[PDB]
Amino acid sequence: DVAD
Amino acid sequence: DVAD
Amino acid sequence: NSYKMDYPEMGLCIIINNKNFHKSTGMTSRSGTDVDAANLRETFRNLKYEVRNKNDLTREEIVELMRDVSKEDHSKRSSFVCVLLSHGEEGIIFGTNGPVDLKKITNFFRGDRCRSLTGKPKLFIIQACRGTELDCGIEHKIPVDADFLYAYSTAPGYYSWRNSKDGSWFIQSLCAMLKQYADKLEFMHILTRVNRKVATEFESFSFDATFHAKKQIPCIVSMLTKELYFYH
Amino acid sequence: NSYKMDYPEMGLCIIINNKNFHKSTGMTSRSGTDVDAANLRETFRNLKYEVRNKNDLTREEIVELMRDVSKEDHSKRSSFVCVLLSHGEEGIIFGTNGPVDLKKITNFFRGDRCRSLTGKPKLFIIQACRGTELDCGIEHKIPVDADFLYAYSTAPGYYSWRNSKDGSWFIQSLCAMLKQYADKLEFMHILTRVNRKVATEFESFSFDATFHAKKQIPCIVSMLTKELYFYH
Repeated sequence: DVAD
Repeated sequence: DVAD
Repeated sequence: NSYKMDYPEMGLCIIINNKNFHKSTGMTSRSGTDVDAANLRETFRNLKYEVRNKNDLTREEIVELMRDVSKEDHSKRSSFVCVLLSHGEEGIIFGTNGPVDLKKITNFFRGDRCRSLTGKPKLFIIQACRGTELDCGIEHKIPVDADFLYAYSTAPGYYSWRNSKDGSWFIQSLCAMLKQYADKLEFMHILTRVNRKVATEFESFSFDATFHAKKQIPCIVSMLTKELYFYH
Repeated sequence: NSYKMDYPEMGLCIIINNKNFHKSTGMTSRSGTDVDAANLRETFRNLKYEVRNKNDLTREEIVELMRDVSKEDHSKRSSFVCVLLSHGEEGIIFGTNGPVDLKKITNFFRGDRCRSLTGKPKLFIIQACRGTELDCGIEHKIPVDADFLYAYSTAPGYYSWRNSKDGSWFIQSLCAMLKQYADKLEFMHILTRVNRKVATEFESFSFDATFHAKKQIPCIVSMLTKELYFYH
């Protein structure tokens, strides 16, 4: 889980 | 007609 | 699929109608806004909302009002509706004495802040300018900000129009459409009809050539998670 | 009423897929983005769109493409779809070498500019953050900016989540609902289902407490004036  |  | 709209009460419909402004603001009186306030009240009464009209509120009276309302127990209520009739700019609506951030008003109704409305539809209908752009025309856990619908009268960054006599193009259309369709259509579909009505049937008439022959397109912003019907 | 979806072609579907960012930008690699690009390419080929993927474009190459595409003859096309996969901030998406303003990208398709698309729906799907907030969950003359739809992966000013191996929560969910309901539901109704899907089914996982257990809600921004059926 990573953010853009 | 007038703007809000 | 559909929001449960069968609670004992349909809910509250708060209409904030700002017509007259402090001379310091340089804001001209909003003639025609009274026709809007009235039409909305009758429209949502027929839909069975408990309607409350508030006129000429200061930026601080709007906030204290929204805060007390969010503290109400909304358990036996199916939804919440808030209409703001005023002057504005992108992200802000004017209280009688000055600008109010829109994020400050809606925040009281967040999933984590108003617990008796968590999972329930929270509708914000806004008649106000969103900038000075002119359209000339052509041819388990849930997010805290989930379940919000913002029916803006215009596109981001543009002017929003009002007839000193008939009321705002947007509120005229919203109410006409709801009278006609609220007993057959899903809300987003009714709202798409409002978009078609204001975009095709209205064109500004003005002696000031820079404001003459201008078009408008409302703008629906949905974070709803289910379909909404005002009938059962 | 609804859009005429029976022209010769359904229209083109551009997919901008930015995975690699310049060292300058201090922007990490978007792993999983390819899963998304692939999923979209197939979903849109099935609804009969002429798909085109463009990989790792710089801020500069983006405007060139949108400009070129807006000059093509969309006469026998029913609509236009553009997917932007990248890093971003409110109103902004990064090219490989830097941030492009989305207003600059969409303006090429306004009704006054791209006369070939006037009266036809222009869809923009966007996976990228719109800021840095974290949602911790709970529990005939027409307007030039008309017929536009902005399917945003997240609420204004918030983080947008992506899984390094599964792709973005929003794109997986969008492709999922699209294949499950494009043959029966109206677009707005398909997106509301997407909204509920990413809202209820996802939640982030991280060893870093700041990014663990966070929720997300997409945001539909509709300026469409008619109902959109993929099947008609």
